[PDB]
Amino acid sequence: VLNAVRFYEVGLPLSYEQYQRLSPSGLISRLLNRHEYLLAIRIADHLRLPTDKIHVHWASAKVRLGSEDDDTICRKIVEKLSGKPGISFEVIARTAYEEGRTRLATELLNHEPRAGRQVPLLLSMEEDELALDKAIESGDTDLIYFVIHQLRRKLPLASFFRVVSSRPTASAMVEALARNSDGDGNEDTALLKDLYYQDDRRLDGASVFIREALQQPETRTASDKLDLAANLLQGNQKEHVFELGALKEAKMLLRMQETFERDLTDSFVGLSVNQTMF
Amino acid sequence: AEQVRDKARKDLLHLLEGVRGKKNLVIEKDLAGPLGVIVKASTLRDYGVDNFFFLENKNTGTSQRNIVFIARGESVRNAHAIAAQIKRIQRESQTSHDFHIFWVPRRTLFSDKVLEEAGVLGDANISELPLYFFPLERDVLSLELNDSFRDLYLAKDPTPVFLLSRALMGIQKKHGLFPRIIGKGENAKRVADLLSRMRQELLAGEEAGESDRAGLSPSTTIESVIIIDREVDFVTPLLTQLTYEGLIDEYFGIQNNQTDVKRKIQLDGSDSLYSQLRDANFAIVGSLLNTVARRLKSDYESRHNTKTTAELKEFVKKLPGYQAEQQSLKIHSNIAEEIINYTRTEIFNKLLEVQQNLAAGADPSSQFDSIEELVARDTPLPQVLRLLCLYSCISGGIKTKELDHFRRLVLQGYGHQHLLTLHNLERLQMFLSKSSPLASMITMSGSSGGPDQKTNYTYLRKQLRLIVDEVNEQDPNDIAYVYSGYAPLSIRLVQCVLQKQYLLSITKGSGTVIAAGPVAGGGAQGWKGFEEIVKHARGPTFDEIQKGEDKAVKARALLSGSSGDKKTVFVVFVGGITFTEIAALRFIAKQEEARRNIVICTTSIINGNRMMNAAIETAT
Amino acid sequence: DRKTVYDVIGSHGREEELLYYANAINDYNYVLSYWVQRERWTEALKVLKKQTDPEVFYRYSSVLMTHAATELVEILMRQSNLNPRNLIPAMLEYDRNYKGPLAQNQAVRYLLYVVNQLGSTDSAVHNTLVSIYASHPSKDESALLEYLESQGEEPNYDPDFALRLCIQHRRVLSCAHIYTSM
Repeated sequence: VLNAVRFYEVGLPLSYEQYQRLSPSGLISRLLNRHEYLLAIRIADHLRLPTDKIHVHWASAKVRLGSEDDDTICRKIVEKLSGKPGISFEVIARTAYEEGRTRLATELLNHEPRAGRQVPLLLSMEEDELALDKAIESGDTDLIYFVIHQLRRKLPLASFFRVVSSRPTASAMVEALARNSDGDGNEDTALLKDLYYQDDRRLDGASVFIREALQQPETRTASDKLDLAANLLQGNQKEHVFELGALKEAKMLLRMQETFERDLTDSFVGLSVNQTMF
Repeated sequence: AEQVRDKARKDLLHLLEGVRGKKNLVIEKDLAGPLGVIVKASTLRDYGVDNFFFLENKNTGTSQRNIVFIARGESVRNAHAIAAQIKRIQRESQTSHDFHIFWVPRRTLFSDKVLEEAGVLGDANISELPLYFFPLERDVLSLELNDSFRDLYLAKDPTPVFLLSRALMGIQKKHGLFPRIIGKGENAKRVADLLSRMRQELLAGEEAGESDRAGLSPSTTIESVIIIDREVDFVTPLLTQLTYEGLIDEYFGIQNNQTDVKRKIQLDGSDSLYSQLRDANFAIVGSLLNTVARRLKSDYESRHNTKTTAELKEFVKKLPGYQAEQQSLKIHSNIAEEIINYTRTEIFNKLLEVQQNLAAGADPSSQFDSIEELVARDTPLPQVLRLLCLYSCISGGIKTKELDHFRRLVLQGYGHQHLLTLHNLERLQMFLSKSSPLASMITMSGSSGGPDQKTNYTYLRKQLRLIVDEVNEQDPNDIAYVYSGYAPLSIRLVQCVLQKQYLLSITKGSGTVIAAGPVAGGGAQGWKGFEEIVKHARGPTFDEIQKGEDKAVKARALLSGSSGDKKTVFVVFVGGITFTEIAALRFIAKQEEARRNIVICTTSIINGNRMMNAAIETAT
Repeated sequence: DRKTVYDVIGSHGREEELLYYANAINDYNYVLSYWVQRERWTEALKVLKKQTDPEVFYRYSSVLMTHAATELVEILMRQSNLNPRNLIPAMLEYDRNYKGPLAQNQAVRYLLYVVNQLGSTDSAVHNTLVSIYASHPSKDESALLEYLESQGEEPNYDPDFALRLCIQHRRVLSCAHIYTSM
C-alpha cells in the first residue's frame, strides 16, 4: 500500500511512524477525499479493511460531482452496490435528495424492498404518492395509515384527498379512518363527503347519513337524516335507477308508520310493508 | 387448522405471563369471540386474571394492580376506549395501576399515537400480540374479520386483504413458502402480489440493516395456495343452504360455534352427531335425527338395564357420550322443528324451487309469484332478499321493466331501511341491472380482467357443470347437493385448480365444450386447460412460482405425495367464505383426502344472513 | 387412569386444569410437552428449579435458549454435581438460528459465564468453546482470542482446527494473533 501510493503519478509516501499514527481507515480516506476509488479498494484489500465505505463515498461523489443524468448515474451506482451487499442505498439516496437528484434517490430506494424503512424515508424526503405505494405493495396497514396521517396533516385537504384517490387502496383506508372519528359509530361526515366526491361514491355518502338516520332514535331523527342523505343522491339517474328512487320510497315508508302510531295507537314503526299489512 | 391453536395461545398467554401480580383483563367484544375459540376464561384465570371487562360498555375497576387490554389496532375505537378506561381507573385507583396493552401483530403508529395523546398512557406497556387465523374448526382457519365483507366491498377497504396476505405469510414463513401462488379476482391478485413482496421484505430486513435475513425456503409439506376473491362468484352467496349446518345458520346464525337458543353446549365437528349430520341435506336430516334417537335410545334407555358389571361396563364408558348425544339430540330436534315449520308451510321448499329454476336458466319472471308469497308470509329478511337478488345475477342483467317488480318486494320486505339495503347491494355488486354501464358479461377474449366486468354465468353454465340433476341428497357424488343441484361456481373455480381430474369432469358440460375434455385433462399445473373459463370470470388472473435453486426439488417432492405422506393445500377466500362454500370444500377435501390435506382459509366466515342484513345490523 | 384424563381434556381443550393435575401425578414428560406448546417462560424455570432432570434438561433447554439462555445457566449450575457438557453445547443450536452481531455477543457471554463458573478442564468443553468462539467471534475478535490465550495452549488442543476457523473469518490481521497464541 505504501508503494501503491508512492508512485509519481498518484501517491502520498508514508513512514512507519506516520503509518501507525494515521488510522488504518485513514489509508483509505486519504484517497476517497481525492475521489479515488480504484486505488482505495486496492489499499483496503491489502489491509483487509471494509470496502463498503469506499463504494458509498464513490456513489456520493457521482451524485454531487457528476455531470451525467440521474438515470445514467443511478444505474452505475446500483450495479456497483449490488455486488457489495451491505446497507448503502439509503445513504446514497439521502445524499441524492440533498443534492436535488430526487429521481436518482427514487431508483436507489427501489433496491431496499422493506417498506418499513422506505416509507419513512420517502416521507422524510417529502415525496408523496411513492410513500403510499411502498406501504401498499408491502401490505402494511400501519405504514399505509401512517402515510395517510402524514398526508392528512401536511396537505390542506384538497391535495390530501386527490393524492389518495390516485391510489384506491389508500382512499378506502382514508374512509376507514373517517368512518371512526370517535369510534363506535361516530363517523366524520366532513371527511367522508370529500373522499366520496373523489371516487364518485354518491350512494356511500347517502349511506353514511342513512346509518345515522337508523342508529339515531327511530322516526324522530330518521326523517331528518334521511332527508339529508337524499342530498347526496342528487346525481345522474343512469345506473343507479332504483337506488336513487328509493329515497322517495324511504320517506313514504316511514311516514305511513308514524301516521299509524298517531291514529291507531299501536305503533307500526320499524315494520316492513308486508308486516304492517299483516 | 387446529395446529395453529397452540401458536395463538402461545402469544396470548405469553404476554399475560409477562404481567406480574394479579391483573384485570379488558377484552374487545368483537375480538373476545375469536379469543374464546383459543383460550377459556379459566385458561386466563390460571395466569392471574381476576375480573373480565369490556371496552364497548366502558366496564372498569380498581380491584387489581395490573390492568391488561386486548384489542384490534385497525380502528381508533379501541385506542379511545382503552385510553378512556385508563383515565377513569387512574382517577379512582388507590394503587400503582400499571397498564398493559396488547395489539395486532404489528401495532400501528396511529394506535400508539392516539393512546399517547390521552396524556395518561405515558407509562403504558404496549406490545404486539400476533394472533391470526383462529382455529374456528378443525378444517377451517379464520382471521375472524367479521366486518371484512361489508367494508372490503362497500368502501373497497383493503384492510382484510393486507391482513390476509400477512396472516398467510405468518404460516408459510414457518411451514415453508408456497412453491406456487395462484388466484382469481382483484383482491385475490393483491394477496398473491403481497405475498411475493412480503418474501422480499424478509430478505430486505438484512439489506435494510434491521432483522436477520430469513432463508425463505419452499415448503416440503405444502403444495400450493389458491386465492379466490368474493367478487368472482356473486351468485352462490345468494342461495340458501340446504344442509343441516345451513339450517342452523339460515334460521339462527352460527358464530364462535356458540350461537343463540344455550351456551352450555358447543356445537362443532368434535360432536359425534354433528360430524354426521352437519353436512346432511334438510330433506334427509329429519330422518337422521330419528335414526340417532333410535340407536341412542337403544343404548341409553335400554340394553344396559339389569346388566352386571362384566357387560354393563360397555355402556358405562360410553354413557357420557350418550348423555352428550341426548343433550345434542334435543337441540338438533329443535332445529329440525324450525325447518319443519318452513317445509310444511311452503316456505323453505318454495325458495328452493326458485333457486333451482333460476339455476337451470328459467326466465326469472316466472319465479316472481313464488317470491311474492315468501314476502307475504313474513319470512326472514335475508331469505326474501336473496331471491330478489339472485334472479338478476343469474341472468346477467335484466331490463328495468322486470327489475322493478322484484325491487318493489325489496322495499316492501325491508321497510324504510330498504334504502340502505339497495345501496349496499349495488356497492357489494350483488344486484345487476341492464340499464347500468357496468352491465357487461365477459365475452371470449373480450379484453377481460377489468373491474367493470362481470362473470358470465350465462356462458359458464355451459362451460362448467353448474347445473346438476344427478344429486343424491343422502349419498351425494357432487358438491351440488348442498344446493340440490347448483354446483356453485366459486367451488368449481377451485376444484379445477386443486386436481386435473376435477378439471376434466367439471368442464365436461355442453356439446360445444366437451370437445376440450382432452385439453382440460392436461391441467396438471396452474390454470392450464382452464383458461377458457378463467378468462370469463371477473377480475385479473394471477400465476407465479417460488424462485430459488431448490424450487424444482420441493416441487417434485410435493407432486410425489401419497397416502403415507399427505401434502397440505391452502384454499383461500378473500372477503369471507359462506357456510355453503365450506361444506362444498369439505366434500371435495374428503375425496382428495387420500393424497392431500386441504384446509379452508378465510378472512372471515360469512353467515348466510350476514350479507343481506348489512342494512339491519349497521342500522341498529 | 391417567390416559383417560389426558384424552378427555384434549377433546375440549381445558389444558390449565390438566396441568395442575399433571403436577400432582408428576407426569414430567407431559408437563414439559405442554409448556413447549405455550412457551410460558415463568413456568419452565419453576419446574427446572424444582426437579431439573438433567437427562431431559438439555433437549428442553433447546427451546428456552432462544428467550434467555443466561437464566438457564444459573438454575442448572447450582444443581449439585453437574456434568459441564450439559450447558456448553446448547449454544451450537442457538447460533444456527441467528446471524446478527447482537446474537453473537450474547452467545459469547453465555459461554464465558458457563465455563468460568464450572472451572472445567474437560477437553470436550474446551474444544466446543474454541469452535464457537472462532466460528462466531462478533466484532471484537481480539478480546475473545485473548480470553482463550489467557487460559493457555491446551484448551485449543488441535492447532489446525483453531487456525482454520480463525483464518477463514479474517486473514493476516487475525492470523498473526492465533498463530502466536498456539
